[PDB]
Amino acid sequence: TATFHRCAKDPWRLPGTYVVVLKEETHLSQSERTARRLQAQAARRGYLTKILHVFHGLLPGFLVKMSGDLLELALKLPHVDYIEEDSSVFAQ
Amino acid sequence: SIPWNLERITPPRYRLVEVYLLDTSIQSDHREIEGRVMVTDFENVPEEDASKCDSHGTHLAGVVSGRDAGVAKGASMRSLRVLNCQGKGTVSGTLIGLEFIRKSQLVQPVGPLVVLLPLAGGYSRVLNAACQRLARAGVVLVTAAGNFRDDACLYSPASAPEVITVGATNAQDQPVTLGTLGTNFGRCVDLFAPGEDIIGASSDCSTCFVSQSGTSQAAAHVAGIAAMMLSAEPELTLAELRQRLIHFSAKDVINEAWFPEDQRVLTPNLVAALPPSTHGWQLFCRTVWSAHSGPTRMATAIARCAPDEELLSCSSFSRSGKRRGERMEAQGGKLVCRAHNAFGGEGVYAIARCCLLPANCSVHTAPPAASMGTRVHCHQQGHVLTGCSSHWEVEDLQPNQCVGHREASIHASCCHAPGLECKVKEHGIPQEQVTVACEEGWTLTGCSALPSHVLGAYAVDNTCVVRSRAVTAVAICCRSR
Ligand SMILES: COc1cc2c(cc1Oc1ccc(C(=O)O)c(F)c1)[C@@](C)(CC(=O)Nc1nccs1)NCC2
Repeated sequence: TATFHRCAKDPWRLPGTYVVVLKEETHLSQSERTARRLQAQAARRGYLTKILHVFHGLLPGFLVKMSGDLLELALKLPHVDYIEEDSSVFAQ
Repeated sequence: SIPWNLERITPPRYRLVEVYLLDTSIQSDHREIEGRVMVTDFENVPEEDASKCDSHGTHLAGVVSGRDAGVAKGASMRSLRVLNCQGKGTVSGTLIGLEFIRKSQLVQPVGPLVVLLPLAGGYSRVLNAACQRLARAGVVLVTAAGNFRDDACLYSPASAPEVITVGATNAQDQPVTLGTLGTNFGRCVDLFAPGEDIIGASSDCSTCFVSQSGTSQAAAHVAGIAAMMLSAEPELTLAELRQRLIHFSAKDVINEAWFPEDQRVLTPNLVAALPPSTHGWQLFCRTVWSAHSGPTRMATAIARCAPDEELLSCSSFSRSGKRRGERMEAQGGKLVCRAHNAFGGEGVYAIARCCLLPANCSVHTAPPAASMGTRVHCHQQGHVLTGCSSHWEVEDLQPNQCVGHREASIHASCCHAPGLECKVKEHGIPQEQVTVACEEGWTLTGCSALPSHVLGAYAVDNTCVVRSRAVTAVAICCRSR
């Protein structure tokens, strides 16, 4: 049921960095456990990952620096609502 | 002596809020803003590939609150850096910035908050969801429509339904267009505001000034207006503030020849202005357009009103005229406006009239009937008819009463509003466009065509527009007693 999204404007995409968005009522403790579970599952497959930030206050989830190869795995993690590849914003 | 843009937002009769800015670094010592801007210097910027670095943010803090060239002179501001020296940021950095604002509020609650987001990226599900969460928490978000001469619905945060999205106009009330760049437009734009040749604080020196252009400058004018409207009336919900910004704007001053043909009608022809006074009850309505249904032979379009607004009418439109009308239907204890496409496509729009009516409304429906056509009425005493809708299944063809074609279902929006007086104004001519307008002081609640082939109908401010390939435009006009 979890889906993946990337920016439609190809030069603005930032592959390698993803915002993992969890289901509405996910507690911060669960977001941290899901980020650690991703890191351990990735390590067992030979992938290095970096949890840059854990979100709470607006939306539950986290920001992860990792190879896109791990996306099918990350989409299977518990509480995952969707995953978005990072993208650029500009002064207007 | 007065910058043109400050005169432009001054209305024809005239006499506690914090503004958060998510932009580049700023020159907090500038005389325009010194002592009134708190630099949090929360930093989340991508690597670059000081007067140049702080140019954008310093000019915008000046547009909002500058002592001499600001909209809301002396307003308190807080700035967060999310854009690098070249004005580039990330969606993730923007999310962290928005989250930091929410955390700051939880730790030290203050009064109403206006968040100015003078930036844009491509449509982002996560950035729009974060704007939604922050608005649901009670914060007002004002965003730049974008400078890409494109539909603002394709950019974020511009496309987030819960924000106020602002387009840019010049001294001639024309959309700003500078080369390959120019203001964004479309149904996701709430209104326009001065966005060309805007004088403001220059970070080159503490007393220096520079003229800049963009939807960022346009959005800073609306953030300044919103901060002042919220200071005078701090209980305003977001829906009440958006309705007031629309109501107090200069109407039909933008030449829409500049926009692509299909975008002209969808784009609000509004230039922001301050209200004539700081502060009985009046009827506020606005038009909400859905996204296009698609090409599908069975395609439908859905238009809904923002939280704490009432849907008073529903119309539909198709450039080809190949449609099966529309219907008002209850969903999650709220009325929605659903429009149906027909065989030959290419799709349709559902157009709702969304009003502030704190009154009990309902839908009265009659299925197809008979030479007398299909009819339904608000039978109950003290009830006002606010809108008529009609839909048909078949591929091809009195006061408080709606009339439809014999092969079509008819829907009536019926409201128990004792403080409201309503009249139905009709205008029929034997023509590609027929219009009928409510008189001054009256608010258009409903717009429809009398049941030869019409493309559709839509309300433009307080004018009902009926487009055809006689033909009668029918307007329902209401006012507070
Ligand atoms: C993606 O669509 C839109 C983006 C923006 C805007 C309007 C949009 O149109 C919509 C939005 C939502 C629905 C729905 O069904 O919930 C709908 F039918 C139409 C406005 C003009 C603000 C506004 O009106 N927001 C609303 N919220 C609720 C109703 S209107 N500026 C910001 C971006």
